[PDB]
Amino acid sequence: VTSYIGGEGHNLQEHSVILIRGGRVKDLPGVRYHTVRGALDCSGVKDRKQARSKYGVKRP
Amino acid sequence: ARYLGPKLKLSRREGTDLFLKSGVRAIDTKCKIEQAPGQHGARKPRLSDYGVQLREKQKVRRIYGVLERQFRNYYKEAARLKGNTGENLLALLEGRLDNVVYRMGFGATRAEARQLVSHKAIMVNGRVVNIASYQVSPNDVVSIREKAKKQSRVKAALELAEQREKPTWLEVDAGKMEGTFKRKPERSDLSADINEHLIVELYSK
Amino acid sequence: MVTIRLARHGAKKRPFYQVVVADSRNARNGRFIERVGFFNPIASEKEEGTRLDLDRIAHWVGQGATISDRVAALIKEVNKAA
Amino acid sequence: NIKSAKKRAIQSEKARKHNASRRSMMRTFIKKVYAAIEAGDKAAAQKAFNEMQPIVDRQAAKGLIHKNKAARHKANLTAQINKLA
Amino acid sequence: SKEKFERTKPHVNVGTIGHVDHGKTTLTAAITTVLAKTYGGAARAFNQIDNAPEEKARGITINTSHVEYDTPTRHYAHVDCPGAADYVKNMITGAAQMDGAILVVAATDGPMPQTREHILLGRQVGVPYIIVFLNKCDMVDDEELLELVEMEVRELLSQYDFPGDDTPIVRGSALKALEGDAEWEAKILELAGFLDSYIPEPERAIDKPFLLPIEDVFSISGRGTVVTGRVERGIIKVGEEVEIVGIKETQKSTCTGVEMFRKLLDEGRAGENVGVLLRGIKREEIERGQVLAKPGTIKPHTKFESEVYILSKDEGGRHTPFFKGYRPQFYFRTTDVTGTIELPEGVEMVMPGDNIKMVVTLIHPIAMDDGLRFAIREGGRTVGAGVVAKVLS
RNA sequence: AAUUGAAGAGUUUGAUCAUGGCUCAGAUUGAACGCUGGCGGCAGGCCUAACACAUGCAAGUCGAACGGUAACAGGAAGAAGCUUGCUUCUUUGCUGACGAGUGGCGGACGGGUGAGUAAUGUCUGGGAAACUGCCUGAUGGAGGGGGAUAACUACUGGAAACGGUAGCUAAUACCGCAUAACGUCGCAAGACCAAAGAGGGGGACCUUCGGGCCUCUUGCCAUCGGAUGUGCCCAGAUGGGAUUAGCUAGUAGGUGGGGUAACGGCUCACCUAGGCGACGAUCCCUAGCUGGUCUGAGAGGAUGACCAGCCACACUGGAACUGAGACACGGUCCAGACUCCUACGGGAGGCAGCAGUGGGGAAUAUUGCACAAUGGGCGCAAGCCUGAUGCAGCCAUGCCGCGUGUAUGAAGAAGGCCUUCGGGUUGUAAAGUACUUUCAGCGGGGAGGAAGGGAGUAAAGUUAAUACCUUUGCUCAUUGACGUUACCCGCAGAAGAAGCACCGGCUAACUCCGUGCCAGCAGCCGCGGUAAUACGGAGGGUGCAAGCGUUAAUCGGAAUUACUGGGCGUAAAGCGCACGCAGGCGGUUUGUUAAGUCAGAUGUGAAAUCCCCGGGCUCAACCUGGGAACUGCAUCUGAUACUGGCAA
RNA sequence: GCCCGGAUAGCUCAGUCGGUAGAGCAGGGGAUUGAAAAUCCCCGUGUCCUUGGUUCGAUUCCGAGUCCGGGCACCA
Ligand SMILES: Nc1nc2c(ncn2[C@@H]2O[C@H](COP(=O)(O)OP(=O)(O)OP(=O)(O)O)[C@@H](O)[C@H]2O)c(=O)[nH]1
Ligand SMILES: [Mg+2]
Ligand SMILES: [Mg+2]
Ligand SMILES: [Mg+2]
Ligand SMILES: [Mg+2]
Ligand SMILES: [Mg+2]
Ligand SMILES: [Mg+2]
Ligand SMILES: [Mg+2]
Ligand SMILES: [Mg+2]
Ligand SMILES: [Mg+2]
Ligand SMILES: [Mg+2]
Ligand SMILES: [Mg+2]
Ligand SMILES: [Mg+2]
Ligand SMILES: [Mg+2]
Ligand SMILES: [Mg+2]
Ligand SMILES: [Mg+2]
Ligand SMILES: [Mg+2]
Ligand SMILES: [Mg+2]
Ligand SMILES: [Mg+2]
Ligand SMILES: [Mg+2]
Ligand SMILES: [Mg+2]
Ligand SMILES: [Mg+2]
Ligand SMILES: [Mg+2]
Ligand SMILES: [Mg+2]
Ligand SMILES: [Mg+2]
Ligand SMILES: [Mg+2]
Ligand SMILES: [Mg+2]
Ligand SMILES: [Mg+2]
Ligand SMILES: [Mg+2]
Ligand SMILES: [Mg+2]
Ligand SMILES: [Mg+2]
Ligand SMILES: [Mg+2]
Ligand SMILES: [Mg+2]
Ligand SMILES: [Mg+2]
Ligand SMILES: [Mg+2]
Ligand SMILES: [Mg+2]
Ligand SMILES: [Mg+2]
Ligand SMILES: [Mg+2]
Ligand SMILES: [Mg+2]
Ligand SMILES: [Mg+2]
Ligand SMILES: [Mg+2]
Ligand SMILES: [Mg+2]
Ligand SMILES: [Mg+2]
Ligand SMILES: [Mg+2]
Ligand SMILES: [Mg+2]
Ligand SMILES: [Mg+2]
Ligand SMILES: [Mg+2]
Ligand SMILES: [Mg+2]
Ligand SMILES: [Mg+2]
Ligand SMILES: [Mg+2]
Ligand SMILES: [Mg+2]
Ligand SMILES: [Mg+2]
Ligand SMILES: [Mg+2]
Ligand SMILES: [Mg+2]
Ligand SMILES: [Mg+2]
Ligand SMILES: [Mg+2]
Ligand SMILES: [Mg+2]
Ligand SMILES: [Mg+2]
Ligand SMILES: [Mg+2]
Ligand SMILES: [Mg+2]
Ligand SMILES: [Mg+2]
Ligand SMILES: [Mg+2]
Ligand SMILES: [Mg+2]
Ligand SMILES: [Mg+2]
Ligand SMILES: [Mg+2]
Ligand SMILES: [Mg+2]
Ligand SMILES: [Mg+2]
Ligand SMILES: [Mg+2]
Ligand SMILES: [Mg+2]
Ligand SMILES: [Mg+2]
Ligand SMILES: [Mg+2]
Ligand SMILES: [Mg+2]
Ligand SMILES: [Mg+2]
Ligand SMILES: [Mg+2]
Ligand SMILES: [Mg+2]
Ligand SMILES: [Mg+2]
Ligand SMILES: [Mg+2]
Ligand SMILES: [Mg+2]
Ligand SMILES: [Mg+2]
Ligand SMILES: [Mg+2]
Ligand SMILES: [Mg+2]
Ligand SMILES: [Mg+2]
Ligand SMILES: [Mg+2]
Ligand SMILES: [Mg+2]
Ligand SMILES: [Mg+2]
Ligand SMILES: [Mg+2]
Ligand SMILES: [Mg+2]
Ligand SMILES: [Mg+2]
Ligand SMILES: [Mg+2]
Ligand SMILES: [Mg+2]
Ligand SMILES: [Mg+2]
Ligand SMILES: [Mg+2]
Ligand SMILES: [Mg+2]
Repeated sequence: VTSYIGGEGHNLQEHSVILIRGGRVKDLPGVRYHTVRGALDCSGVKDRKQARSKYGVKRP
Repeated sequence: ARYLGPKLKLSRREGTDLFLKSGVRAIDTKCKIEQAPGQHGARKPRLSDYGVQLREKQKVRRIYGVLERQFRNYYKEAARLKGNTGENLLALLEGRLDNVVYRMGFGATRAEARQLVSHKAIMVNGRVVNIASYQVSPNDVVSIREKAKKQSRVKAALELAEQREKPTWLEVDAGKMEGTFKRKPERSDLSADINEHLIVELYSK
Repeated sequence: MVTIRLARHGAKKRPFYQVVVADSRNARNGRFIERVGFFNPIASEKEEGTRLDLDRIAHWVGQGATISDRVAALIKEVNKAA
Repeated sequence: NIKSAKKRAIQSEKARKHNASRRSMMRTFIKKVYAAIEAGDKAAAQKAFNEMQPIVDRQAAKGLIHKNKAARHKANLTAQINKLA
Repeated sequence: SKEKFERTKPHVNVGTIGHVDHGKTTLTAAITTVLAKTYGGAARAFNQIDNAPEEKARGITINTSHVEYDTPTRHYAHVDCPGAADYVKNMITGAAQMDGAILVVAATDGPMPQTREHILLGRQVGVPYIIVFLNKCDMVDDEELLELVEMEVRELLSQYDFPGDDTPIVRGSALKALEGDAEWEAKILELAGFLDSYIPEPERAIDKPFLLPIEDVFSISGRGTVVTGRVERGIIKVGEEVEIVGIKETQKSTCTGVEMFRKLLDEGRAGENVGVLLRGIKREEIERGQVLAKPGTIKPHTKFESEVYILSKDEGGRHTPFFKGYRPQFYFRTTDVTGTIELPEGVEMVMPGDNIKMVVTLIHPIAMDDGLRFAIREGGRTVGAGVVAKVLS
């Protein structure tokens, strides 16, 4: 499958083990899944204060 | 469990007096009431059909100090029971212990009456009770134990009950701080302002 | 072997024994032919506490069925004329 | 096995030697009647029948043979004798 | 796992030290057989120490293989480090636990390059005492030539900060004492006397809170994941909560069982080498390098000030300066980790053989306190030791 | 005292009304994930590999089955040392007890899991040809001998598991003999069929002093019983596919022999060439079924984790044996695969019992304590056994309760944010003065779950008997895993105790900076091209709050499979047109008719779950009493308009 | 625990056996446009995976790491 990687900036490169959730993008033709951030090897996006359950970031 | 925040802000959002920050002082007039919910208080709401229903539910919640998970279970009980669903909701809200203790006068505010119930001060039919949501059936005798009786957060608050409307359905001795819950609360006695019709709509869908 | 015995229903730390006529091989809360009242050891001096239908015991014991250690005490408790 | 109730294995083996000896004994005395049947009088068959009649009931009462089986074995075999001979 | 290990006699963590193909596995194997027969310990053999396809096709020690033998006075727990150039990291984990060492020199060859590097590594980590054992002897039947090697070993120790002449240099073969020769059996029983006499009873920490650095992880088929290591301080009890802290993140757990060389323990105290079993943790997530602390005490950090003492050519280190951006290996308790150096204000360069403070930013988080020490290494050679000044994180 | 129930919105267009998909609001889950976490109460907690297993642990039990005092601990006739009762010690069922092993009865239940199975199964309702251990009603008997045969020696085989030979010995194990009948067979006359004693106490008589004899208790075999079981049979109901149309040879039926507890192609022997199939056989895929659960106004739709009934399976394939009952989870015998052991000859074992492991995985727990209660196994009882159970731990995984202060408090302080720089706003928020002490922390009082069992004592039964035995009062000494229990009292003191989504519309809630079709958002429409309410941050707000969102899953809204409840001129949709077999439907009058139909009656519709009213945990989840409900189903008796038959 | 392999500008790749890094595509700036494309005029836009050593000088010579790739084992 193809999975859309959300947020600004990511850790993925070639391999890396990643958790995948459901959710189409409605933009790229065919990409029908979302790569979950925080889970396993895809770490959280740097400096996201608002909305951090999505994007897997902790408190300051 | 509770709000535990700016109380008098919640009165400005709805507009009407919710009896939150009442206390020993009679009237507030010390908050710019009505026309300042938040920062953008000069704005005026258009307010849709969902709005008017939601604001009515949100008002009746914050007056009695109940959260939506607990409130939704109060609605389901009213749907089961016979008669008018609207009048049953307010009957169940009035039947709480923290609300009955507030109407007696043993507690200047409702948050005071809630904490006074919680701290093993309130007794009822000889049994000590710590739950605000204790469903008070008719023909009861709520009272304060001799430890908490005649302390300096009750006698001052009981003088406010002279100024208050004083409901018909209950009686107070005001000698040995003793109470007597006589019968159930009727619709026509209390309220005479807050709407029951709009809240029954919201949950039916 | 058909036996009149307690089934043990109810919550944790607050038991409620359904006295019941069932086969011995069958489980504690397994099958039964029919119940015959109940027992509760946490009633106190109040309205209700224990029940036992004396007519149904005369049917099963008269035919052939054992009475367990606790149910033997409940037939003594209700009495004949005391 | 990992149990001291294996006594039943060596008890059942000691049983089935005893059981199958009397089991086979029974069904030869029955076959001895079937030898007389085909070509024989009510005499060769009857003498053979009167030998197996006591033994089959003693087996039936023991519990090896179930008395209904014995009730067939007399009845269904007497029907051979009485009809033909 | 059956017999309960009764706490009789003081525990002493011992290990051998030496050059490659120079006597070590044979020395330990001789100590195992000799002490079994006379004093009445457990038997064992040379085959059980070093094993697997990798340590036979070549015939060398790669992993740290341990032994447990007993004497009348004390109880010992031996460690055989690999002794070779490529496997110096897992050597340090065995050497870190060691209190009293058994250095091995050979009367044929004498001192070798790695015999110097081993002793240079030991002092910076933590090896107070040391004993020499000349492990060949019989290969040269001559009184004059053998005693010339004894003189050379005193020079190695005395040069690199030790007693030197006071250290007991015992002599004798391992192979002859292994099979059973009356004259050579008794000469290794003399080495057992020097282990008791020279090395004192080590002072343990049975007061300050519980800690346990992991030297190597195991996976027992039945019970779960087990972690071996010396209890550096405090005490463990079967049932207590144990917060795992170190590389990756920070996990909660409970001590299922403590053991000492396949024997049960209730109170595994400080000093002794024990294998702790964990509650519901896998072999993958727990890594070699992490620590088992008591909940709330220690906290993981990846940034710290430390008064590092860099060495020059005289002691054994670098011979050139270096600007910020330099990334050597830091050996804290057991395992290595890389970290960039950030120098203070008004310090342009760091010359060799100087005392300075520096902020070091590690790539992984490792647990640390004010008072801990380490030994820096880079390019197959040492750099310099230090001590932690302040926590930053 | 038992039903008071049905909402819409966005989205094709320049706009409109249709048609029609798509999306959203609500419920729910065995859920996971991300961000966060204080407690208590009751529930739950491998959905994937029925993939593989180390370790411990899940079924034993009686001396009331009889020798044996084989071991062990006491006593007693007697002995030897010497501190002549202090110690050595041989005999003794007279007690306590208790064997590698022979018997009796249990292991087939209780637990676990859904691999198979689309009908052999399951559900509902009937049925004739059956057996049913212990429990238990009744009527009689309960005669007398035999051989062995394990223990136990001996001599021996072996590493072990585990034998072998030759002797001795008991019985409720085993076998004949008399003795039998409403038991069995035959048309009848007849023939035939069974057993076991143990256990406590004792007056007379009788003692070869073995005891006979009485007596109670239990215990024993024959039969008609009872109940609970279990076996079988038929009817309907019980998924999807016709891009699966013909299948079937013991196949379908007979007569005869055998076999089964019992009927039957269950099985041989002829005889006969039928039986199933468009009201779906065969074949293929998928699947444990049901009570129920979720959802729905209901009809339905989905589903069958947990609690409970039935079936099926127990490393894979197969078979029988022992038993009343198994073709047997922790039995036997074979083969296979796969791990262990070995002295290389040969032998072990089965976690889809409880814990735990690795592995698979998005993902699910302690290698705990207890028999104190509740049944379960054997027991006269005393007890003993139990990962059935009852607790405890772990896990916000659910459902629910209480927390996280409470009044007063204007200088409308300070700091942040906006600005028309006048001020507004964050905000009675905060700081102070008056006052509590739920729950956490500490120390004391302290129930209720425990009913009984043990000894002794008087009476009533029982007997020759004030003795034992059976029953009933009645005194004493006690029996608790949970347990620092539930609960109560005091102690100190604001003390320990709040997040995380969203803020263009649907949908409650606004500005300012940063970025400039870039970076990014999103459930739909869509936002971003230098003044962004949609992106990122900031302050403010909204809704939820110890939970909140995201993901997946089912119904709902969807009258978007429409029976209730849609359509088919042009939007998707009338075969190109006839003839016509099965199939559906049928003008009209008078009969009868009891199939539809309706009406009543009876039993059944397991219990829980649901709904109504009560009772109990301080309240609620939770538990629980009663009733209705279980919309049905089968038969029985009617009504006879309408439907159908045969009629005129 | 150890054996090996892999990494060159925003992406896809030449380069070397010591002389100070290229190719194509992309992207940025200016004129046009509300903003782009094309059209016209100018720009490598590089920690040679990171970091030390042998050298006057290293992507290219030699160590030590990083994460990832695949291989082999130990079993308190
Ligand atoms: N003749 C003799 N040979 C010896 C002696 N000690 C050791 N050896 C030899 O050295 C070999 C053992 O080498 P080890 O020292 O065990 O090798 P290693 O384990 O790589 O050594 P480390 O690197 O120190 O771990 C044996 O094969 C012996 O033949 C001795 O005393 N006499
Ligand atoms: Mg709540
Ligand atoms: Mg149960
Ligand atoms: Mg019983
Ligand atoms: Mg046995
Ligand atoms: Mg046989
Ligand atoms: Mg024969
Ligand atoms: Mg034969
Ligand atoms: Mg024969
Ligand atoms: Mg028998
Ligand atoms: Mg070695
Ligand atoms: Mg070599
Ligand atoms: Mg439209
Ligand atoms: Mg448009
Ligand atoms: Mg096993
Ligand atoms: Mg056990
Ligand atoms: Mg046991
Ligand atoms: Mg036993
Ligand atoms: Mg026993
Ligand atoms: Mg018998
Ligand atoms: Mg079963
Ligand atoms: Mg279970
Ligand atoms: Mg399970
Ligand atoms: Mg289960
Ligand atoms: Mg019958
Ligand atoms: Mg029997
Ligand atoms: Mg006899
Ligand atoms: Mg006899
Ligand atoms: Mg004879
Ligand atoms: Mg003889
Ligand atoms: Mg004889
Ligand atoms: Mg002979
Ligand atoms: Mg004899
Ligand atoms: Mg017998
Ligand atoms: Mg008859
Ligand atoms: Mg007859
Ligand atoms: Mg007659
Ligand atoms: Mg007759
Ligand atoms: Mg007899
Ligand atoms: Mg008995
Ligand atoms: Mg009896
Ligand atoms: Mg009997
Ligand atoms: Mg035909
Ligand atoms: Mg509907
Ligand atoms: Mg399950
Ligand atoms: Mg059946
Ligand atoms: Mg089998
Ligand atoms: Mg049989
Ligand atoms: Mg079976
Ligand atoms: Mg098993
Ligand atoms: Mg079994
Ligand atoms: Mg067999
Ligand atoms: Mg298990
Ligand atoms: Mg596991
Ligand atoms: Mg016990
Ligand atoms: Mg019994
Ligand atoms: Mg009994
Ligand atoms: Mg006794
Ligand atoms: Mg057991
Ligand atoms: Mg146990
Ligand atoms: Mg009891
Ligand atoms: Mg957003
Ligand atoms: Mg802007
Ligand atoms: Mg936003
Ligand atoms: Mg529908
Ligand atoms: Mg339509
Ligand atoms: Mg239409
Ligand atoms: Mg058209
Ligand atoms: Mg058309
Ligand atoms: Mg046409
Ligand atoms: Mg057609
Ligand atoms: Mg036509
Ligand atoms: Mg036509
Ligand atoms: Mg037709
Ligand atoms: Mg017709
Ligand atoms: Mg008609
Ligand atoms: Mg009629
Ligand atoms: Mg009817
Ligand atoms: Mg039934
Ligand atoms: Mg029911
Ligand atoms: Mg209910
Ligand atoms: Mg009920
Ligand atoms: Mg009921
Ligand atoms: Mg009833
Ligand atoms: Mg019907
Ligand atoms: Mg019917
Ligand atoms: Mg009539
Ligand atoms: Mg008529
Ligand atoms: Mg008609
Ligand atoms: Mg322009
Ligand atoms: Mg512009
Ligand atoms: Mg372009
Ligand atoms: Mg361009």
